[PDB]
Amino acid sequence: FAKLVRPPVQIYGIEGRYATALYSAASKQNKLEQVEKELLRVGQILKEPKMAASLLNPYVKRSVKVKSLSDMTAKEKFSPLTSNLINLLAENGRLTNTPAVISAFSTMMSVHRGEVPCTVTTASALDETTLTELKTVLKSFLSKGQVLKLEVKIDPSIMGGMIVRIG
Amino acid sequence: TTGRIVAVIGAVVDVQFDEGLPPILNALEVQGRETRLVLEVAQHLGESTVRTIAMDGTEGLVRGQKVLDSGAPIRIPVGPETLGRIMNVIGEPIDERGPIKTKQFAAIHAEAPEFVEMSVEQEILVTGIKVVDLLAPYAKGGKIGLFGGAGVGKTVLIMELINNVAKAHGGYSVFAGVGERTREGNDLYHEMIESGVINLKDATSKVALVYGQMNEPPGARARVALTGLTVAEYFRDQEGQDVLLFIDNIFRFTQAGSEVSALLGRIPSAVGYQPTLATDMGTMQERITTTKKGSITSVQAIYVPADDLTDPAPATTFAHLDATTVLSRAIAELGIYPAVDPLDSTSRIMDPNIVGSEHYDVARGVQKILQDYKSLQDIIAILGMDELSEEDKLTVSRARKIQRFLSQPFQVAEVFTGHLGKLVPLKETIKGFQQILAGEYDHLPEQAFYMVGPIEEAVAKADKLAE
Amino acid sequence: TTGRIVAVIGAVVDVQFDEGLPPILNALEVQGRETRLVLEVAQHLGESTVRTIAMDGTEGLVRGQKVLDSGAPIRIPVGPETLGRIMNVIGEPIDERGPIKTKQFAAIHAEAPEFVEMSVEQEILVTGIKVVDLLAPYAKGGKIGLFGGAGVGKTVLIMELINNVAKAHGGYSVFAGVGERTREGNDLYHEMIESGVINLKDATSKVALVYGQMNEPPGARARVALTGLTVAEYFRDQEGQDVLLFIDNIFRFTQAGSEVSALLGRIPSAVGYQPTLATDMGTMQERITTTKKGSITSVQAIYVPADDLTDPAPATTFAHLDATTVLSRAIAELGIYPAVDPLDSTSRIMDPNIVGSEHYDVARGVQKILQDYKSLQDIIAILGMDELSEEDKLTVSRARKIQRFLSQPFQVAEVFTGHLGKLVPLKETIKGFQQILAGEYDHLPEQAFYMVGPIEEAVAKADKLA
Amino acid sequence: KTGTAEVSSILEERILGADTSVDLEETGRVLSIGDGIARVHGLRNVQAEEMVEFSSGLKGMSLNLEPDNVGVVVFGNDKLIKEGDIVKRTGAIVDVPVGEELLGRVVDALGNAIDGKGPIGSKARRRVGLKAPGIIPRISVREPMQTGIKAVDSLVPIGRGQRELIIGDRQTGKTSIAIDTIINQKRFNDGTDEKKKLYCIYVAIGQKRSTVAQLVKRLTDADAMKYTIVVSATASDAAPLQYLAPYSGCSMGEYFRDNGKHALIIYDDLSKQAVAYRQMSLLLRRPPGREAYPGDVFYLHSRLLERAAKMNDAFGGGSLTALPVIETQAGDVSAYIPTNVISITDGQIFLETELFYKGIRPAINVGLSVSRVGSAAQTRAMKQVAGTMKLELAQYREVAAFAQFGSDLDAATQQLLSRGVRLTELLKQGQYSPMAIEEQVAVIYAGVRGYLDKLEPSKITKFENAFLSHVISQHQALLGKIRTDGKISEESDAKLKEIVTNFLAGFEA
Amino acid sequence: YFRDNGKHALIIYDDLSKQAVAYRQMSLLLRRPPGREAYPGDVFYLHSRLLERAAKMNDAFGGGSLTALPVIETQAGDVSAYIPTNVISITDGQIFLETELFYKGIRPAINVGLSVSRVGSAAQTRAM
Repeated sequence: FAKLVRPPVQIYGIEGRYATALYSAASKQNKLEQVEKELLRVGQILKEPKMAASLLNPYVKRSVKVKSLSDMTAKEKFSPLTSNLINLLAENGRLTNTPAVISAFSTMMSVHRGEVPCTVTTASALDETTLTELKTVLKSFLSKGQVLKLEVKIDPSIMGGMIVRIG
Repeated sequence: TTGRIVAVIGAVVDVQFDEGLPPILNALEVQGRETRLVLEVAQHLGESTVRTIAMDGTEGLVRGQKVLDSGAPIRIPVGPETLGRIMNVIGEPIDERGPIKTKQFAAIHAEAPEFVEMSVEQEILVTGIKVVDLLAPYAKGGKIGLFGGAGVGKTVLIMELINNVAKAHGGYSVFAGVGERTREGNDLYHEMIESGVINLKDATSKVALVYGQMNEPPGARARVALTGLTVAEYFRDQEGQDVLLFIDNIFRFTQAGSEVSALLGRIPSAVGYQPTLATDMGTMQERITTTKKGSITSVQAIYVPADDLTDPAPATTFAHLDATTVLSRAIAELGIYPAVDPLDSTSRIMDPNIVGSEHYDVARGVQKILQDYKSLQDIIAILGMDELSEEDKLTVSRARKIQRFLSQPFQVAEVFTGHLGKLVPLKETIKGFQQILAGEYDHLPEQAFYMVGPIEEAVAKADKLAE
Repeated sequence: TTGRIVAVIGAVVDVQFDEGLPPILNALEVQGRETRLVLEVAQHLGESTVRTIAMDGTEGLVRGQKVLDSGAPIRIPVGPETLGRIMNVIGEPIDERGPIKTKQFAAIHAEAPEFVEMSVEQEILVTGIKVVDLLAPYAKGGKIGLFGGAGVGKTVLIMELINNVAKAHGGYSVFAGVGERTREGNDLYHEMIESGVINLKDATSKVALVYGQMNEPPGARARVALTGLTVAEYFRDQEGQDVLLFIDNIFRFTQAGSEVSALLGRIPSAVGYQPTLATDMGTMQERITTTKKGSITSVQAIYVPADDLTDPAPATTFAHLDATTVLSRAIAELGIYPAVDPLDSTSRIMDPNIVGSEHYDVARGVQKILQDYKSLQDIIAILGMDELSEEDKLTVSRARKIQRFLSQPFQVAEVFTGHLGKLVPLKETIKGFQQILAGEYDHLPEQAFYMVGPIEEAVAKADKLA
Repeated sequence: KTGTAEVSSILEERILGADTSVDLEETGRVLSIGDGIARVHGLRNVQAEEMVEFSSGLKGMSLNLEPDNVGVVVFGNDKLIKEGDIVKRTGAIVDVPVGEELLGRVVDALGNAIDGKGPIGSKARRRVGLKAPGIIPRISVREPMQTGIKAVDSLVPIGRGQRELIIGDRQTGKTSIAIDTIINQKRFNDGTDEKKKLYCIYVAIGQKRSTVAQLVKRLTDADAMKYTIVVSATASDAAPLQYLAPYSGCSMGEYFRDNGKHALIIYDDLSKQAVAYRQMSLLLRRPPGREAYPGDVFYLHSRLLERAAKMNDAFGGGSLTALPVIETQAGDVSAYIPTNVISITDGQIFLETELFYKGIRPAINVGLSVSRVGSAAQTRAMKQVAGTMKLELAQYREVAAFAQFGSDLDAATQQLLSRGVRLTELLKQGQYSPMAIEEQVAVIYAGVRGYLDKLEPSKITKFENAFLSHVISQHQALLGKIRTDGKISEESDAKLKEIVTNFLAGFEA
Repeated sequence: YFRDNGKHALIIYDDLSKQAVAYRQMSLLLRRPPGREAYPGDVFYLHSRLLERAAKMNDAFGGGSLTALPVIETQAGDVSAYIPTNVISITDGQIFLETELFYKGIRPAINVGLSVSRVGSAAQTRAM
């Protein structure tokens, strides 16, 4: 057994169970950002076909997938151990899943713990702070060109039906 | 250790503790659950999660909610203080008469005695209801199964039974009303109150009551069974006694076991029954016995699933049963109280090797004859009477006398009987039946033998009816 | 190619080859498993992993371990020198008279022979068992499905047939002890030895014994069928012979299969079965043939699972049958040997041309009366027989007599019965039943009819009874 | 992706590069535990069929070595353990300690005592995994063999090696039936030689401790217990334990066999095993099949039972006579295991239980009871009376058939019924009443020679005792002889008759 | 091919019972679930459709016909059986034959009472 690091995000299983591993891995040593970043970099460095979807053939087998993606951490220069967990997604086919696993991981720094608004809100963007919708108040109360095709129009809708909804 | 609700799919609460996952069975207490939320760990599901069963009804819960493990299985009050008190499963006074002052707690699991402790040869538990004892000579520690027409004063009999032995021989009784109708436990309750067997002025009402009525989780209701066991274990070992464990219904328990299984994701075998139906049974039944310290004689009320008993479980159950109470509404209908089915309420233990050979013979002779009379009714039914021998007549009458002699007045139900019940010292009983069999009274009215207590008293009643 | 034990989950040995995969059914030899441990490639699981089945025990075996493909499926020695030697499935003594030498091999799969190759005609062979002959006489090259009994009857029956046959027919035989009860084969062995049909001074018995005992893993048992099948095809065609294929009991194979499909993590079927229950069977049965280069007549013990034939599996089985002996345990209980379901004890080629019409008609009559009677017991039971026209009562009686007369006791089980062994030439038979049908005899008791060979003896017995 | 361990601590170091590592090769950590099936991660270099040992000291068997974990069936309880737990190999498959100083001992299946005479005096261990012998090793059962239940021995003529089903419903002393059987062997064990003796292994499966307690006590009392192992996995028993017990027995009986000995294992009762095993399968999610049972329960039983045999001399001549028990539900025998067992076993003893209950002791359904085996299993002596008797009973039963009318038949048959009744009395033999054979054939002889057919049935038995006591006193001589000859002699017969007449004369008329 | 090519075709399907078995098997092997009796049910659709392909047409189609004589072989007369039930729901009759008659020697051995084509009794023959 081990220390179990459940930092906000956390995929709540669902194949960032590695992420949860790695949240405790990351957290151990706090190579948090490094690896967080490793992962970004990696992220498309992999995710493009470029040797990578070729290597994401099934048909190439971990005979040497273990010897070329893995040895793409070798092929790359990342891997402070970040390949090793690759080599696991490697069997565990999670490579195709990874962005999201990274997402969950990241989000970014304190960004690790974001938030985007909704109900009557129009607004897109994360929240890194403690108490909030101070900032959101001051986020709206920033610009005023603004959208409502970036979220809620309270307009068609909220109460646009309601009177109707009474009759 | 605290765990977090990770999943609630019904009362399967999957809890993730990032903190120790103790052994299975551990009662966990949910933090944030203002009514006692026992979770019994059911699985260590793996990856910091355990599968639990709420032993209670769920609501309000949030995924993540904090649960603090009680670090042991469910522990319950054990001790005298239960006698004349109604506890629920968790032990909590569903007497609703404030708490019960115990100190001795027990985790409700317990085990089968380990082999050496086996008092190797059981010995008759004396029912003292002549007939009862006779035809089913129970074994101290024995499992008695009760097949039976409900509420005949089923309960009356039971009450009476408790009375008859557990008073007489100072034993104790447990009634674990499992899955029962709250109403029926209620009815009973007062009925005991009424009987005085429950005394409210004494919590040494010869029965401790535990009820786990049909409204708890099946397992929970099921576990009320363990609870009762745990208590009875207290009285046997600790109180050195013959505890009587009156159980209603072991079936309902059974169903309950099976009920969780599915949900437990199990493949619960035949009839849907838990595959572990047997193990459940075994382990509990094996908990029941006669220790050297005493007896837990288990009197198990038996609901007739599918009006059948070959329903694998009862079928199995038979293995555990050793004395069978088939109650006869027919005998009742004849006004005969005892209303027992005689020739089916039997005890395996019945032997001459065992339970006296005399007793035995008398019994077998009796059974035989009772059956023989039984035959003759059929004959006579069609053939009138005294188209046949007077030996048949004699026997008929004797049988009938014996029959009547089986009828045993009843002791609190002066209200029903207009008589007072009586208890019968064994030997005179054996003797008793033999004597009638020996037809040594053949000039006394049989109606005398009706609602007789011990055979002398039957002689006494004989006299009075003989004017 | 060589494989790694990657998982042994039961005797499903999951092997990962880090080399080419050969086809499925390539036999893999567990290295370190001198005790010839064939694992049969079953699946290409993907990623050069195969699912295999061990046919021999699995213990000690670590995951990792090395298995070597023989580059082919199970190939086993084949050759006549086996005729009077017992080979296990892997074509190896269990005669234990050391090993037999054969210099011909076969992979235990033969394939369905093209249609044209068939001896497209098969013709009444006989057993001397009245009942059998009557209802279901042999043909020539046909597979008979033998249902029912233990060897209170069934197993007995087979044997008895054997008793007449290898001898009487020059019957070249294969005995396939399928999921065999070793013991009986042991007994048998000595008997065979005794009998000299297994003659050991010349391993040219009428019969090669293959025993594929229960004790083997399912996989082993499952595969012996193919094997035996292979042998007989060799023996038929190659060795020219009039093969008899004794299977006892193909059911136990079936049983092995079902378990296996399951174990293969695959869907079995309804009742636990297999989807391919049929196709393996079908294909096996289709491997079986009497081409023209001899005959494989199968005498198929088919243990009616739980004695329910309704059971789709047997239901299927029937398709492959061309003559059947369907017993009646029901009858058997009545003491009876031979005890049959008469109304499906067959040779499909039941015909007044094929069988003579005398037989035929008699048979149709018999089937009729007995059936009618069959209607009637039920009635009688729900009544008495009294109401029921006395003539019928007569026929009923006769029917029992016919029954009793069908009852045929055997030599080998004079031993058991305390009652003489019998075999009956057909004509005397036709006559027999025909006479009872003529009902003149009627006056004479059932028990006269019971357990006889010719009715004549029964006539004798009747008098003697009187 | 989703197997598991992807959010364990498994991955959690494998991330980092597997960091710090030990076994998972020879020990494993309980990946998950539930159902007494410890999915144990690791153990990876484990055998096949390894018995493992738990951190809680409990046993398990590594049945399923899956590519990721070992599904280890636990011979125990996980209320006594928890997750991640170290499973340490024993390195070894299942063997059981085996030893004959277990004769005079009651053990649990693990081979540990439950006799509480401390440790086993066993020093050997022996595979429970042991193989069934070969064809040739086995050799035919020329032996007779007894139960002391005359009726049984007679009509079921028995040999040593033999697989024979004890079949009937409900404790009739179902177990009693077995008990007497055992008791009789005592004299043989008080007799001589390994083959003129049988070592009893009473594998008690699912049989609640209470059952045992008495029972063992009985054995104690008889102290035939001395040549007896009782392998007991009672009702309580963890299913693999319950399951295991026969296999355990399987090692032990073959042992004896292999120590030349003629052993008797009473597999008591496979019904309970089967249930468990099926259950076990199912708990593994491994299927059922027909009747909820997965089909290699047949294999089970084969596997188990094939190991019971009568060997030739090269093979120590050995025997393990297997007396399996199945208790029927109601003669429900398409009931897979009955089906199985019938075909496996080399006859079966059907009891018509009602009769028992009607009082018949013995209560056999003889008609169904069978030894196809038959003749090899019997003495000429017996053959002479019994041979005939069975047959005669065949008629008695046959004529018991047509009891609608009654004995208003011909005398023979009227007699057959009467005689039959008589024979019944003779075949009724009290429980706890095993006899030696010569007396038995003797006692049968009279009645079968029709002598007792004067008597009213009750006096047959009465006679029999009385007669017994008579010969016991006097003609003890003759018993000596009969025992000697293994046949009944003309003389002996004549004398017997004569005895009989005297006895009879002594008896009343 | 014939039918529509005016001709009158006869197909004897001997036997769909076996067909279903195969198909189902095939399905199951696809892991694609069964249905009743382990049979998935669109073997009905399959067959129904198959049998829907049998027809008697008009003249534009050459009067075209394909007459279908499916055979389903009962197992212990188990009409109940899925496929039999199926077919029953599809059919334009069924001819039940009973063995018993066959055994009587009664050959044809028909179970006439059950044997039916209602529809057939206008596609017949004045003579008859």
